[PDB]
Amino acid sequence: SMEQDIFLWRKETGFGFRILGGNEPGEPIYIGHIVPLGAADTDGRLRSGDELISVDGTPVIGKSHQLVVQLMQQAAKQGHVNLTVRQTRL
Repeated sequence: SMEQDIFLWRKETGFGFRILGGNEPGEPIYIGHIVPLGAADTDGRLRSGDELISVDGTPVIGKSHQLVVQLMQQAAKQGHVNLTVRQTRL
């Protein structure tokens, strides 16, 4: 894999992706379910299984999903997000 930045404008339906892991610090955080026809799906770049490493410049590596909860709460509020993910070369 390799690190990629993915900026998404929020839609009325949201960003359209779920998260897995980071249940405790040190447990890796991954992109889970991507909502069909949602913002992430339509953009096309984000994939389930991509490892999340930062949100809007804030590193989430080794951190709790609770930090991501906070970061995505703000991402909702501002109506956009910039995700750094490790992605599979296709």
